[PDB]
Amino acid sequence: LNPESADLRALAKHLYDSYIKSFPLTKAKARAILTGKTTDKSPFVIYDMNSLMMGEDKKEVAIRIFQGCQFRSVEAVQEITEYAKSIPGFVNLDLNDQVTLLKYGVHEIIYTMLASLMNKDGVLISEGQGFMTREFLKSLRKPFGDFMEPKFEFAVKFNALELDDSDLAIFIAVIILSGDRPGLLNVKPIEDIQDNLLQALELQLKLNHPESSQLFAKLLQKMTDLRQIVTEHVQLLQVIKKTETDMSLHPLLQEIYKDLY
Ligand SMILES: CCc1ccc(CCOc2ccc(C[C@H]3SC(=O)NC3=O)cc2)nc1
Repeated sequence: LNPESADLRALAKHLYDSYIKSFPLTKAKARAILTGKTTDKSPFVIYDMNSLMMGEDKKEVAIRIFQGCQFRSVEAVQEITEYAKSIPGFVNLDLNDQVTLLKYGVHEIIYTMLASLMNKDGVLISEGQGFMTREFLKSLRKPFGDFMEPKFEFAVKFNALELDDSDLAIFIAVIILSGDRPGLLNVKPIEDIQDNLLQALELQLKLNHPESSQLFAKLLQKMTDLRQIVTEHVQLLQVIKKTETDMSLHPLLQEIYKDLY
């Protein structure tokens, strides 16, 4: 019997709803696919070149896989942007700040949600219809061989927190509404929204994970891991671009990466 708690539950429900609406492949579906539940179908597994050419029925392989990742990332940016607009207060912010928050927030969100599609052995692709093994991704030619490893390392750790979609919905909102982003014009309105989101997240985790002591704090500490993945990725990208002068980068990703840090 607390009305402030009641408003925070209302916010949590709203965010979960928009999340399900914005992201076509949820963690719940991903885990059904990965663990072999009967609600969803088995993926075709790509573990080598033959299986890759087989899978394509249902050029340069490293470059093909890399650009696949890129294209998937641009559609993820599109999904995250539609989600962000559902976050109460976001579209009422200064437009330049909306842009800044998306610019710095989207990649940290991509890697958070990518974890949902991963286990220690590989990653779901093509909306869960495929599974590409971690060893196969590791085996790719020099510059490409290690692009995915840091993401797998983060994911195994992150997934040990056993978050569900209802938790992740609030956490990603919290990520987007970060007042510490470089070049923000009006920090106060953003921190006010984030404070509300943090209250909602704390209550969600206490209610959804009553036996998981300090899960809120542990989750927030993962923001440090996300930030480091993004930094590493950015530097790997600059190596790739200099060594592979014939590989195209999508303009949207290019604009996001422009003087990030
Ligand atoms: C169908 C082919 C295919 C094969 C591997 C993956 C794994 C996806 O892993 C990802 C890795 C990084 C990113 C985002 C990164 S990669 C890039 O070029 N730009 C980004 O922002 C997004 C996804 N997806 C699709």
